[PDB]
Amino acid sequence: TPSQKVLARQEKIKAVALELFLTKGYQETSLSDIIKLSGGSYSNIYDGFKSKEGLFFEILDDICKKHFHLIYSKTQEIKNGTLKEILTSFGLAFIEIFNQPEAVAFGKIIYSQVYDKDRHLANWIENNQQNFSYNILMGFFKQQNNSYMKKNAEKLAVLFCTMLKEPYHHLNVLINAPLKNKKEQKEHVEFVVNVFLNGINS
Amino acid sequence: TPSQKVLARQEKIKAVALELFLTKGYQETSLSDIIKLSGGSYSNIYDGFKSKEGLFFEILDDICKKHFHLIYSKTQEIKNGTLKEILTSFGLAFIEIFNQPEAVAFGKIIYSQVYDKDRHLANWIENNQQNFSYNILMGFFKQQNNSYMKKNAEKLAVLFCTMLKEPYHHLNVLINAPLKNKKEQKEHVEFVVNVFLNGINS
Ligand SMILES: C[C@H](CCC(=O)O)[C@H]1CC[C@H]2[C@@H]3[C@H](O)C[C@@H]4C[C@H](O)CC[C@]4(C)[C@H]3C[C@H](O)[C@]12C
Ligand SMILES: C[C@H](CCC(=O)O)[C@H]1CC[C@H]2[C@@H]3[C@H](O)C[C@@H]4C[C@H](O)CC[C@]4(C)[C@H]3C[C@H](O)[C@]12C
Repeated sequence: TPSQKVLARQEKIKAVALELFLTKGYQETSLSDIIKLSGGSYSNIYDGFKSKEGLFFEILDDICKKHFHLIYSKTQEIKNGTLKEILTSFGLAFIEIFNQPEAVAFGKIIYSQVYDKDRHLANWIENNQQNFSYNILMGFFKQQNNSYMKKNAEKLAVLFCTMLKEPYHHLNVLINAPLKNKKEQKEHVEFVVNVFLNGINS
Repeated sequence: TPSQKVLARQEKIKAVALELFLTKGYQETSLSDIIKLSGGSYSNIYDGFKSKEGLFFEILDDICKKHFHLIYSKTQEIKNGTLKEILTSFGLAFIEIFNQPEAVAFGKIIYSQVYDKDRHLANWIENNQQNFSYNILMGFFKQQNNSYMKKNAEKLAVLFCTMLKEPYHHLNVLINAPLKNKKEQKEHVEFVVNVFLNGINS
């Protein structure tokens, strides 16, 4: 199929882009470095492949989509779970994701685009909020026969993942603070789930 | 006093550095631009004034020190306050600080040093943790005759300020998400203090 070939060729470009980004550095790599190694899989690529920034955000699209589905499964294997249970399930899969070197490496790239006058980053975030994993958490909140949990469901989902994630990711990205190993992950999820569900008065 | 003159001259350098950073841009400004406008208040300045990065972190030192004392006062004007009260007091002063354009502007500068091979940023954080406002919160936690609150006091202080601050500051800095006005600040502090003290089961 010609369409399979198109998608194969795009996959080649992105893989090249990522190899460069990881190897040469995002800042050091230009679009032309990418085109040169893409060879004859890149003539002109019209499907948003018009820049280094766009290639990066194409790659980020994929990664976001896979994190989402991985985290969905973890929660899906829940049998009438308590709120505690599904929060803990989600917590563990979410926190594990942000404790891979991958997440910090992409983190650095994003932080470095703080002064980019192009704002591909703003467009990317604006244009795929639906693809973010907090939406999974939002969905359960609404299914709680609790009026506080349903009216605030988005805000609660964001709160919880923030408690799990920060300021650690931030410090990982900015100064290369060490990642959490698995024990520490579990520890922090339990710590956070308790406060979130129960408050510190207890 | 010769010592007063020294400190005056340093204050001139930093003010010049900041004016440049704000006006020309941190990335566009070099040390020599700073020295040129510093004129005869900068011959050679030996007290860590050896680079653009160091000047920035000198300025950040001051700002951090003032945020700390402002937030201390707010909590100091508390008469045997409940945990709710002093958390709310602290919340309001902390959240207000991060909703000034200043905080976002400095935020951007820091994010842009993500690839700096010099790591002045890591040294700065490592070398003045004591000066961070979360220490104020840590202090009250230990004065609670609660064993959970004292053993975890640092972790709880960091948690709370994180709930107040993120992911908003992050989005302010990365994509220029709008700041919170005062109503929204108060709203968010109350929202957060409730969950923190009481959990979502209620
Ligand atoms: C997964 C992805 C990039 C890969 C990573 O660095 O690991 C991260 C980086 C920046 C993140 C976004 C923002 O920086 C932070 C926001 C936090 C809230 O949970 C909403 C999602 C939120 C809008 C994030 C969604 C997503 O997880 C992002 C896009
Ligand atoms: C106030 C100061 C810079 C000014 C700002 O951008 O407004 C901010 C920027 C980065 C912040 C630091 C980190 O990025 C985040 C950390 C969060 C925890 O509360 C510990 C303090 C913590 C280590 C922060 C302390 C402080 O408030 C910093 C240094």
